[PDB]
Amino acid sequence: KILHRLLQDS
Amino acid sequence: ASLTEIEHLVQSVCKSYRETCQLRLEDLLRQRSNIFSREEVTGYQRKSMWEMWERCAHHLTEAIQYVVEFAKRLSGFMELCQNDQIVLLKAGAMEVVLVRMCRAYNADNRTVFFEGKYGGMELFRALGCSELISSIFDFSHSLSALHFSEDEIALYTALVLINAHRPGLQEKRKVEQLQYNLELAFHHHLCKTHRQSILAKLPPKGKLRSLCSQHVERLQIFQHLHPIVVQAAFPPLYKELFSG
Ligand SMILES: Nc1cccc2cc(O)cnc12
Ligand code: NA
Repeated sequence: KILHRLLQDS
Repeated sequence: ASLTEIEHLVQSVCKSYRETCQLRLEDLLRQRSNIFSREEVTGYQRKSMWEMWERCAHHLTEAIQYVVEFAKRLSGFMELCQNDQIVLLKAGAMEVVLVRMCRAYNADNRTVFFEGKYGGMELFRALGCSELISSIFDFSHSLSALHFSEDEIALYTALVLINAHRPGLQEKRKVEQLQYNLELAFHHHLCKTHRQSILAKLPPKGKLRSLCSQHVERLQIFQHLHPIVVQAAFPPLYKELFSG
């Protein structure tokens, strides 16, 4: 959940 | 890849690293004489096991967040599929933090910069993981002895992260090419700077893995003793990486 969000955050 | 290209990669990795430092090296050196008093150390030792675990998990999560940003800025990482990105960060984030930690370690007096001051390993006694703490201190002592430059840490940590042997990688050949390019960037820079003497002095294969496994083992003991503390007060990213 968290890791996916950090990687998608631009 | 060619010579100008390899140097372009060296410059890029070093910039990516400098932009994603949580702590400035100059700030860490300038804080060396700011050491916790016997009263402050005692204060840390008097803290409950759960209170100390939560503070350390939060500080580790913050350090991991900077490692995530380093990965995103690392040339070739955002080009890998999301599965491979997650695999590389789940296996490598903690290993990168363990390497970055040698900068906050003062080998002259065996102290670490923690929560505004420098303190010895006795600071962490309330955690109940003395073996793990002393191993991370010994590891930090060993890297500090190498006199790592910021550029060397940048190149070395880029290689800690881009590891093609990680179980679960789908585009293994793509990670292998990115790894070989970073290896050339790393070795070219050491050659250029007359620092190839450090290659033989670098941590053995399995040492970072051993520290990460011990961290996960100690967290599992702690979780067994205080499950509500982990569930309710541990950061979501920390639980995602280390709990399950
Ligand atoms: N190098 C290190 C080893 C162990 C603990 C640490 C805590 C810190 O806050 C900074 N560095 C550390
Ligand atoms: Na150091």
